[PDB]
Amino acid sequence: GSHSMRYFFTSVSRPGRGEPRFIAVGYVDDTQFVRFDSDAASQRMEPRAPWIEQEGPEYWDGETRKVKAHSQTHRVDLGTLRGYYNQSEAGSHTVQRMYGCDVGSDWRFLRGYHQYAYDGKDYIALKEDLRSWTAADMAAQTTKHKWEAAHVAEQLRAYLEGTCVEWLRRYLENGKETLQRTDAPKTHMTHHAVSDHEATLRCWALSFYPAEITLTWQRDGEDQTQDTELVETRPAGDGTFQKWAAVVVPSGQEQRYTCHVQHEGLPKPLTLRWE
Amino acid sequence: MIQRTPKIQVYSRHPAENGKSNFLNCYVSGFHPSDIEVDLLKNGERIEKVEHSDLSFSKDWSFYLLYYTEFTPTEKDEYACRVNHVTLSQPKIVKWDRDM
Amino acid sequence: FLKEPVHGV
Repeated sequence: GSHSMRYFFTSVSRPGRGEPRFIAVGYVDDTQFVRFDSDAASQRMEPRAPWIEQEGPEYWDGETRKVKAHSQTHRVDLGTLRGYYNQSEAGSHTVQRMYGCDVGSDWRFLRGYHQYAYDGKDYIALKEDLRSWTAADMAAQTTKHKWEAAHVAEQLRAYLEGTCVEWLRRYLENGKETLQRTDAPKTHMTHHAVSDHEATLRCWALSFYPAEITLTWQRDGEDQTQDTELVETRPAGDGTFQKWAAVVVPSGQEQRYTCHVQHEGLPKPLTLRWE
Repeated sequence: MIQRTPKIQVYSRHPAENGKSNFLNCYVSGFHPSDIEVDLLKNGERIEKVEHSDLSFSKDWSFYLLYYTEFTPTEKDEYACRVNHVTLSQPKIVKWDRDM
Repeated sequence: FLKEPVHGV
């Protein structure tokens, strides 16, 4: 499989209610391993996965150092964008940043990213070539110049192509039991009569990891993408994910519908049918 | 300012079995901004011991969170999720359905 | 493992 390490940062200003809020979370694939919350008591990077709890005091020390470094950078960022967009100082604004790296099945660098948004819209982002920026508006363009002169892409390239993949790998081995485990989907189907001439057919895909999955309904082998309810893949809170696909079916016709399940955990895609 | 409305999923961690303890979940996703009020109810009453995941976001920048609480499903009891966000005129209420 | 340093906008 392909693996990823990602950092999610969220900064939200609170006009007259104190310092801006700063939340940071960090994931390895579909597992969250650490967090930082500007309102938490500790004021340090906390572990959110059992396999990072093993890290020594220096790691926590250094990640807590970096994490509030980021935090400060985001407390200043709220103010610059405000000036850039000529915004009142009365209203709350949101900044969002995301960076990380992807590795292939060989555990080798595949792609590196660094994205930034202001009030839910793309602000500035690092291209796949790690040498050029996508500025959205002129304000983003002033940021682009500034990051060009400070040679930030070069610095970020070394990070995503190196220390990122390097520590991703370490995490992978360190948490081998739950990071390198691929749980196939526990699948099952339900039949609910809606009226005397119709009935709901529900395909279930429970306790799987990773999150990726293809839950499809087909009638007479042809896909029913237009008339199927499909819920977004949701967390079960036990490290696994759940999902379902539902199709309303004319009673006496359950047998021509077939649910299809595609997941890394299965050697072969499942085809279930009501019967 | 962009304002995307929250998707709301109400479900149990494991299949519901009257008598057996579980976790009642309320998944909220795809919203913006991140200010959101989320509660789990039991027969209309607010479930006090409720926790939530740390705030994160998707590719498109919208936020998602997990609210959860330990619970023992019963034949009788009704659970729901009550959610409030700028994009909603009033609190949306979604009832648990063992099958949903 | 977080990245350092981080430049403002």
